[PDB]
Amino acid sequence: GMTGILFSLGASMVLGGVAQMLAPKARTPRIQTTDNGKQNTYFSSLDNMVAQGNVLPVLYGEMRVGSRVVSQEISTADEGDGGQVVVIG
Amino acid sequence: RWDTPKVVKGVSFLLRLTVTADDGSERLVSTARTTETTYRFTQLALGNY
Repeated sequence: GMTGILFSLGASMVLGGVAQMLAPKARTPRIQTTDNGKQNTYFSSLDNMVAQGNVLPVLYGEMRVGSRVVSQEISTADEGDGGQVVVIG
Repeated sequence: RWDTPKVVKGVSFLLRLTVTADDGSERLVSTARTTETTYRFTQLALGNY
C-alpha cells in the first residue's frame, strides 16, 4: 500500500563537499619521511624499479621514465664490433 | 691483469699478496679492493711470493 519514510537526503550528501557531487576527485598518495620531502607522483615513475612486486606498468604518452629491470649481467666484451677492421694496437 | 667473469651485477676485485717465509710459512703484505682490472705494484723486495 503506502510507502512511507522517504527521508530526503539532499542535505546529508553536501556535508562532505559539493564539488565532489560532480567529480570523484583525484586520489592522493602518502608521504614517506625516508624519501626526504619529495612528493610521490601517482602517474609517473622516473626511478627504474625491480621486475617483481611491481605489476607490468602501462604508458600513455611522452614521459621519459624508468623501467622494471628483468636481467642485469656484466661480462667481458669483444674487441671489434664487426667487419674485418679488427686492429688492437 | 685478468678478465672479468660472469658476475651478476657488481664486480669488485680483492687482491691479497703473500710472501713465502724463510722457514716455509707465509707473510701477508698489503691488500686491496679495486674495480679496474689492471693493477700495478711498486717497491717489492725479498724473493718468491
